[PDB]
Amino acid sequence: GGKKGRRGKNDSDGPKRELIYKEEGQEYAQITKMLGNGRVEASCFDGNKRMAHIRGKLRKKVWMGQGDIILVSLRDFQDDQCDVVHKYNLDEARTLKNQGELPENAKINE
Amino acid sequence: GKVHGSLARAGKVKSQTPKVEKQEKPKQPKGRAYKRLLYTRRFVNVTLTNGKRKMNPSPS
Amino acid sequence: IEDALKVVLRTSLVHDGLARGLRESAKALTRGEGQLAVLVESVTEEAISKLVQGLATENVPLIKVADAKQLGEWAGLGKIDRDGNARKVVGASVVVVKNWGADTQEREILLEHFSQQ
Amino acid sequence: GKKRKKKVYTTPKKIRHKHKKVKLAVLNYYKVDDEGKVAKLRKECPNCGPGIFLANHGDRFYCGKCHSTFATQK
Ligand SMILES: [Mg+2]
Ligand SMILES: [Zn+2]
Repeated sequence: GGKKGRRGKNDSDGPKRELIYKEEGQEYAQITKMLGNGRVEASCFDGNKRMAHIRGKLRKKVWMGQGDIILVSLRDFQDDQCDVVHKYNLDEARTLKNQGELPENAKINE
Repeated sequence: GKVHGSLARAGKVKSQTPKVEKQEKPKQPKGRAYKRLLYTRRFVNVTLTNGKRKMNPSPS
Repeated sequence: IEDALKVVLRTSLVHDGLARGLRESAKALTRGEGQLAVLVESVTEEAISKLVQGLATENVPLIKVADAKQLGEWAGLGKIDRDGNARKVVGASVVVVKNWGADTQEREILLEHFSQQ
Repeated sequence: GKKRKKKVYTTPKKIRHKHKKVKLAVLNYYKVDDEGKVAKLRKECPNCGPGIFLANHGDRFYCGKCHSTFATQK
C-alpha cells in the first residue's frame, strides 16, 4: 500500500494469464536462497545450481521470494550464470507439476 | 511470450534485422565539384530562408 | 437496318424491355410479353435457336442478326464506362424486346417490312 | 484489462451453400416438336400464371415464385 501505486503503470492483468513454457534454453528452476545486489540462486531441474540475475522488467516490477518456481534463460558462453525472465504465481506451477516438465521430487506446496 | 527466444544471444538484433539492399545511387561528384555543389546549394540557391538554413529538412 | 435495332435496344434498355438471356426470353415469349426477338445463328449445336423458333410459333416477329459477342456489345449489356469497350467478353445470344418504349418512324417501317417478309 | 485467447472451435466447418448452376438448363424444360409446335416437359404453376414451371422431386409438384404456398402431391 501507499501513494506509490498511483504512479505505477496500472497494468492490471488479474485475470488468468496463459502460462509460458520453456523454449530452447529457457528452463524452469526453483529459488533456493535469496542473495543481495538483486541476484538469486536457482536450482535448475537438471541437478545444477545456477546463479540467476534478477533481470530487467522483473527487478522492481514483481517481488519474488524463497521457494518460488521460475523461468530462467541461460547463456551459452557462460553456463554458470543465467537471467530470471518470468515468474509463475504458484497456480500454473501446480499445472506444470502435474504435467511434470520438472522432476516431481521437488515438492513445494503451501 | 515474455521473451520470444533465448535472451542475450550475442548479436540478436543484427541477426534478425531485414537485409535491405543499397539503392542504385548515381555517381556523386567528388573533390572540387562537391564543394561547388555545396556552395551552389547553400549560398546561391537559398531554399528555406525562414527559420534557419535547415539543411536536411525532414518531410512532414 | 442497323439503326433501328440499336434504337429499339436503347428504348428497351431504358424502360427494362430486354430479356437478356434465354430463360427470361422463353418466359416472356410464353407470356404475352416478348414483342421482338433477335438471336444469332452462330450457336453451337443449334438447339437453342430451334427452341426460340418453336416458342416463336406460339409476339411473332424475329430478327436474325449474327455476331453474338457483338450482339451483346451493342445490346447494352456492357457497362461501357470508357469510350472503348472496357470488358473482355460479354454476349447475349438472344435478346427479347418487351416494352416498345419510344417509337421512331424508321424503326416502325423496318418492323412492318420484317412482318411482311 | 482483457485477457483473450485464440478461439478454438469444436466444429469442423460449415460451408457456404453454392448454388447449383446448370449449363443448357432452359432447353430441358421444353421439347421441340419437329420444327414447329413445342411442348413443355415441366408443369405450369396456376397461381403465378403461364410460363413458370413446377418442380418435381418425389410424389409432389412444387413452384418457385409462390414456392411457399404451392406443393401439391402427384
Ligand atoms: Mg492512473
Ligand atoms: Zn407459383
